[PDB]
Amino acid sequence: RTKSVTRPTGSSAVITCDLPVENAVYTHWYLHQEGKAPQRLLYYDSYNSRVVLESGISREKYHTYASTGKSLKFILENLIERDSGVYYCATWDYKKLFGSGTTLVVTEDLKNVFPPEVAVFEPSEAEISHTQKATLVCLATGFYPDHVELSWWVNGKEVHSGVCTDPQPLKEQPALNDSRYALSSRLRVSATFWQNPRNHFRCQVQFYGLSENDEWTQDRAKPVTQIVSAEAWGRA
Amino acid sequence: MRTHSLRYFRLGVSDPIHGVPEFISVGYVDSHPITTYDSVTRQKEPRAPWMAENLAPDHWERYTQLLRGWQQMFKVELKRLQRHYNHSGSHTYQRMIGCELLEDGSTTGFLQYAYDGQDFLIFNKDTLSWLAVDNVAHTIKQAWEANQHELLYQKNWLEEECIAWLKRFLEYGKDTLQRTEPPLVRVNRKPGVTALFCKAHGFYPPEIYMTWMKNGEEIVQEIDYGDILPSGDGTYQAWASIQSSNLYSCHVEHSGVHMVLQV
Amino acid sequence: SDKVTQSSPDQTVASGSEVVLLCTYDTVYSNPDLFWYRIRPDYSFQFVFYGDNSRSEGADFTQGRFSVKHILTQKAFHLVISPVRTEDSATYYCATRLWLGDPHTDKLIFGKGTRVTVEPNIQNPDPAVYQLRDSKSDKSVCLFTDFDSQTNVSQSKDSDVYITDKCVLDMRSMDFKSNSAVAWSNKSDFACANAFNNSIIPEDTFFPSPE
Amino acid sequence: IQRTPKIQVYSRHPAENGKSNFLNCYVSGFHPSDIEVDLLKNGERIEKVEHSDLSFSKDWSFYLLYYTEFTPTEKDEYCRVNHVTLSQPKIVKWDRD
Repeated sequence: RTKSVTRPTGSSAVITCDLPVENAVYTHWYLHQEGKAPQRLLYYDSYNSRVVLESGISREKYHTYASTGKSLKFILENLIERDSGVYYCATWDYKKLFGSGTTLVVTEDLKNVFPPEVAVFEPSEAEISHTQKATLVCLATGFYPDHVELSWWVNGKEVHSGVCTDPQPLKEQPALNDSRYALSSRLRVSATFWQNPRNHFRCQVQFYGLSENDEWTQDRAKPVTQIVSAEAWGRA
Repeated sequence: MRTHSLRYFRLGVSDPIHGVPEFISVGYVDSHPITTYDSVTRQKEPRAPWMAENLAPDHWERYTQLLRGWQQMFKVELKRLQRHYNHSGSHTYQRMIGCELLEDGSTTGFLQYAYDGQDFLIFNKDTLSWLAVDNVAHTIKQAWEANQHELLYQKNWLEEECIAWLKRFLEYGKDTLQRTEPPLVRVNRKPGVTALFCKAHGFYPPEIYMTWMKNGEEIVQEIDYGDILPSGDGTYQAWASIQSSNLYSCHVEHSGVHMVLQV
Repeated sequence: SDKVTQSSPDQTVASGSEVVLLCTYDTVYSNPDLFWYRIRPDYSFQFVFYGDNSRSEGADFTQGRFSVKHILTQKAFHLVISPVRTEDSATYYCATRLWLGDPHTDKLIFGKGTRVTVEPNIQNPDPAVYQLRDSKSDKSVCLFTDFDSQTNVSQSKDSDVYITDKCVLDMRSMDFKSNSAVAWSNKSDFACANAFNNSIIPEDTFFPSPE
Repeated sequence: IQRTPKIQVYSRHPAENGKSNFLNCYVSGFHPSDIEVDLLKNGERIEKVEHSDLSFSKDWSFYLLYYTEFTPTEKDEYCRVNHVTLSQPKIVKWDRD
């Protein structure tokens, strides 16, 4: 449910609320970053149809789009590197019910962005005999923006059980500024399931990249929002 | 750690004396009026300055509109009740809603409707139901209970909004609401045989307990109590009444404190 | 109204234990409204618990496993988890509610947050290092798995070899939880035997030979 | 089903002779809100009267308080209330105890 967006520096960004009720009289907007505490940024009042901000924020930094029947939207201007984070809409039905939220990352230089390459590694013959379980490994390499969503699909259906993905990636170049990343994921299933050739396994990485509005001036292909994937079949 | 209570009262009367209005609504934070709206002014305005200091005008605008609608609904409801009861002339219709935070820790919420001062319909927030006292009230119970969403709205307001409203109100007027003024206790002598009066006066929190006891032993309900009344300056007062040579003491408990006066 | 502080640092605990989260509020109100909220790795923002001086109410998902110690004299609002489960590893924040207008217009103030990691209990460790088959043919993958929660993973010595950290996966059908760590490199002198030489390797680690 | 009101006359402060004080008349427990209330000085109405705002009770009754500034002298004697529940306007005397 959580949405995600990658943007360049100096551009504007659009965020949509994900709440049980689309329209609320007062709708609040909070920002979360890894180190700092969550802070309220503003809240929209429908009766006065105006935004109420907090201290220390410019009046021409954020604004709101209020559709009659749709979920309200918040728009940010002049994106700075310190604006990266995750934004949540909130309301007060019984307590402060925060929405699914949306992640936002912004980058100064648009020539440093690369899409990830996805590879799938099949289980070892040693594990299949030592233990009755089988482990498939997914590796995504060479992506600069840490804005990816990884999923596993078995027989055409997304699987949530027996799958582990580390919460944070590692730097491909540990000492270089604006360095590319790498991420790993693991799926474990019964050896009976893996030995069946009928079963199809796929690792899908949703990469959040440039939009159609962004202009590309490089020899490489456009790092557009895409889905990279790798697949494998059962092998007795 | 004291029982505070937010309440809203609405009252209507059919064919009243032309001096008396037709509909009136008044709020209470600690039994002293906080707000007032009537059909003559058709405007909700505060009756306490500190509440007006900390509230935006749009609140008054919204609730003025809502109370206009509620006045119209109140009038039509009273007319329907008169039609059902075959009552002609002048009768009364009252509604009381609100919540209480008690000193023992428990919290309560209530919403009741009364006709001619007699109980007509009481809400049950835990059962989300209506207890009716009559078949005429049973008809209204059946009509209202159909709207589940409105009943859930009332219950959630009584359990999540009224308490919050009290929480902000007790801080907006903390000087006038959370203040404490100690009482002044005096003993009076004075038809052949007379008793000694124990009197307290000048306490803002109306919670007061008074007892007589001789050398640590209380009296067996022979203490003729007296009613508690307000002084008019924002304080209250009370009195109590209880030959042989016996020593007696008057014990009085106010908010937080127990004090004894000896003879 | 001004500040809320979380004194307890981020901690790693084991399943089945009791954990306490510390929080101190600096309020002006006499009966403040305090809240405990959590953020999961999937970034879900859900209400955990609510308390005032008089009352205490929790979320539906807690299921009696969550409690709060609210002591007024010490200004303390502590979270207690008597049974802890791996489904609770998350970042916890404590907040206070400030009223300024309509109740729907209030604000929540949060602490910096405490990160709690619930390691699983591996009853029968089988520490094993495997070499995964190179499907589609530019790296080779070594996997270390089935070790107890006490063993801690450390980074590699050479910068040309990439090693990840711990990972906990729960087979729901078999109700079986396992730990894992991945390693890869590009140099031709790279093998799974020396992959985790820079970490505290258990003595009973399986090192299978090419079958 | 109407209940007759309850009258209570007293003094704001301990009544000493020749001192400024406030006489209080507290009427409670009347269902109809249309009432007539007067304060009496030597059996005559005091026109320098003051009162609080009409209030509500949780038992569907009402209460009110009337007051004024005066000086008590033992020569002077000190509520007159008329209601629909009352056949005649009833009078209450001040006990000064």
